[PDB]
Amino acid sequence: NLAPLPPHVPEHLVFDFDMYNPSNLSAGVQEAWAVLQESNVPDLVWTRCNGGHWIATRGQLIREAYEDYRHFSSECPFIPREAGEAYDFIPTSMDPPEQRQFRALANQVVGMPVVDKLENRIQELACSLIESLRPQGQCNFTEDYAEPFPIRIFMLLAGLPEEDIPHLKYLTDQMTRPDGSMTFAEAKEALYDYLIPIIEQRRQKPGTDAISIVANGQVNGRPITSDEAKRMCGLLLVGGLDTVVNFLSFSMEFLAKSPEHRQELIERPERIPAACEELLRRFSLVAAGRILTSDYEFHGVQLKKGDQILLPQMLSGLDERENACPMHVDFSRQKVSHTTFGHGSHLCLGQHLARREIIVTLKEWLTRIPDFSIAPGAQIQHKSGIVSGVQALPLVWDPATTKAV
Ligand code: HEM
Ligand SMILES: CC1(C)[C@@H]2CC[C@@]1(C)C(=O)C2
Ligand SMILES: [K+]
Repeated sequence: NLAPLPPHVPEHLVFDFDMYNPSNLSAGVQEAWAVLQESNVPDLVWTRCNGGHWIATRGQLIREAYEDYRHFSSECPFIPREAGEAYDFIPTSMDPPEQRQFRALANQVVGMPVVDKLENRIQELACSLIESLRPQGQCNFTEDYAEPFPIRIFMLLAGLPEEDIPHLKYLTDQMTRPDGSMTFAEAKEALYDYLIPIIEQRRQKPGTDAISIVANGQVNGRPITSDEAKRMCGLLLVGGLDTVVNFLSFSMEFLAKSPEHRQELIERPERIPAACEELLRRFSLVAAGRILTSDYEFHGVQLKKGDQILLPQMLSGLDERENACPMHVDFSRQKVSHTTFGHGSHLCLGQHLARREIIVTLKEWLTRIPDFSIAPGAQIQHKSGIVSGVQALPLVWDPATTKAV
């Protein structure tokens, strides 16, 4: 369970936080992680859980370390070590300088130009899914919307059949919130087993889908290899199937529990983009990290080459030193500070797609189902990992209070 303490780590920095099962999980996952920001907890701690690793607990350190790729490398970006070692996606397992040439290609398939004209289809799917639920007066939000909306958009973009979703979603989840049945390496290899033949098919016969574009792409003017294409497409699948999917459920759970915030967005719909940003701060959900490239003293702590450091994207915006009353949701917050989409050279490329999906969801849901609540007697359970989420979100409403557009 707890790994032996390395010789260079002092006892007074030991805080045995378990990122895959944090002790305060029942309070909400963000709340469970925020225990690391109680006043008695140092800026940088060592946990003996999950093989042993550092955790930066404050936005200042998280930001600094994400900027300093020379000391803090993306070569091994996940805890536990076996996962970070097996992780070879592109561009996320690379540091500058080599990383950068791959970002332009990834931008061609998930960047703003692609969003801007997926626009209509995103809007259409949100409206159709929500209208189908509306007269029922209930739904299981995770399965009925949070999954199918972003995942079907991604499968469309990638030119992949919707009947492949259960398999691909299972595999993706083993990389972020493993159930124990597969190691990271096994889940990754299964994803590659799916992708390799499709990549060769689309290098032989190119389409207009994201996989064809990556597979036939150029990287700073030279052809991408089949291997590189596979390593990029693996990442695109995880972003498509396990990011927005979880975030929408945190947001909708909050709106179900806060009628005042629902009413604010109904009355002042122009605030929806700002609300999206504030929700991205409050219900931030990613916790990746880096590996030390050399011995390095950082904020008075001796780190050794090979040490892993968890740098939770989630924590920066929850830090009271970045945002006053950080657990409070304020759509009028003037400077919404967060690192929800990362920081430094690996800033999320999917963020424009994510914001569109969020904003469309908020607008189109509140237009049709302005009044809803958590199902009677339900206690909402979160789950923690590289990406955190919501296990189930049963919602109810009176259909008489809804509106078919
Ligand atoms: C709420 C939704 C999302 C969040 C919170 C999120 C978060 C992040 C974070 C924290 C990173 C940086 C990881 C690191 O520094 O090691 C990242 C990178 C990336 N994300 Fe997102 N992501 C989201 C949605 C998406 C989607 C929908 C896609 C595409 C379908 C996507 C594609 C990417 C790509 C390609 C990178 C790699 C950038 C690089 O390594 O240079 N993301 N994301
Ligand atoms: C940390 C991430 C959210 C980012 C996009 C998908 C993800 C799980 C990665 O492997 C990089
Ligand atoms: K690796």
